[PDB]
Amino acid sequence: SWIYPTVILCLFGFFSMMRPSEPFLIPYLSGPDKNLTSAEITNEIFPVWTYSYLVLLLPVFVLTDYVRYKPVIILQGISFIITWLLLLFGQGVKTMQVVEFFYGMVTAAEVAYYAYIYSVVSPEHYQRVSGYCRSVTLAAYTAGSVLAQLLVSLANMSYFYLNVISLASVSVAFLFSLFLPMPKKSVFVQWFQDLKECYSSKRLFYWSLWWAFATAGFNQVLNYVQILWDYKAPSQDSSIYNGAVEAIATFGGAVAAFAVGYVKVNWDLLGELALVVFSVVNAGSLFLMHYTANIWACYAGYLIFKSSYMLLITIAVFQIAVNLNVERYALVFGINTFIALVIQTIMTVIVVDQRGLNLPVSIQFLVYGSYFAVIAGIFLMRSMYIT
Ligand SMILES: Cc1cnc(Nc2ccc(OCCN3CCCC3)cc2)nc1Nc1cccc(S(=O)(=O)NC(C)(C)C)c1
Repeated sequence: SWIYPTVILCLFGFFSMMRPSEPFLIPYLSGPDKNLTSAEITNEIFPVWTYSYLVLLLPVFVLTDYVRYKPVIILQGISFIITWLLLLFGQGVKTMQVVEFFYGMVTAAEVAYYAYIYSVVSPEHYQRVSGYCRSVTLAAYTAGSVLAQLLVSLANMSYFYLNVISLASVSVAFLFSLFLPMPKKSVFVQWFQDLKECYSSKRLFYWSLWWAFATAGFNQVLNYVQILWDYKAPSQDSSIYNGAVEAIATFGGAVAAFAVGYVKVNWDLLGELALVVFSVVNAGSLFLMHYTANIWACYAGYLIFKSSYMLLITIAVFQIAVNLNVERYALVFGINTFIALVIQTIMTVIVVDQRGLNLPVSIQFLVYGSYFAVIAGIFLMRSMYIT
């Protein structure tokens, strides 16, 4: 039944995201072992991830369905071993740009990871599995963060051994990906015409329109929420309080994702109302983050925002999967992720890039809340227009 592929994919997505080195990547990179600097990390290393993410998304979303979703998952596994082997034994900027290239491979193939299970189970489970998948990944993340925040503070574990544990985790995920069951088989304008037949599905260009625009703002909030927290209450101890909050904000999101899989609720006839309710919830949380000068209220707002967004994106992925009616599971997921990344890049050029408006983080989250309020009102007025 659905149990075996779902369990194997959940194990892969757990051990491939249970990465203790993620919260402490910068202290690892800028430190006594790697010996990098904050200039070479944010200007010569980090943008390589974005560039590699866009271009590797290009073949990822074109060719994933054709190769039946397993080799890209296996390619993600091999990229995990290469990325962390180079992180473990890499020196100089040149090697870390290769690390960023392979992490772009990993992040692009996450799209294949999310679509493989849809390619392998019956549509009747497409809801349950959906939540489970998202849930375990988020769970993995918080576990990793916890296994970080515990170890470094209760075993004096150097970041080198954190990355060793991370490599051990992602290598076992490679073995789990090796055991994934293989899904069964089945000019330029023609492809586009097929795309025209793929995005014409019922309520799938609408959920796609939410996915393309909402997750761009979500990634912007993810990137700059740490800066907002540092601006709100600049303290030397916040390093142990920021990530932990995210460790309890991702976990809550996991629960929200687990809400989609577990409960049996007809989403087809209620997905629009849930979409508008949780979109205005995201907007209200983001305005709650910006307006209140209290770090605890801001933490609660971030938790609410992350949980509601994770619930909404789980619903979006499930609703796209059921309504797709074509095998191009990763084509829609990949194109949605690529468009979301393009929108996020354009917005980060406009709002925070020094060549644009150069808005500080005080107004950064006001702009993000306004962006999400526009998303909600566009989607809320659509429901009224239909009725
Ligand atoms: C293991 C690893 C390898 N290479 C990188 N390169 C990289 C590091 C930071 C990046 O963010 C872009 C720059 N922004 C960072 C903050 C302000 C600007 C983009 C790419 N990051 C890595 N870790 C990492 C850094 C940020 C987010 C994540 S995540 O997968 O867990 N995604 C989040 C949910 C945390 C947003 C993981």
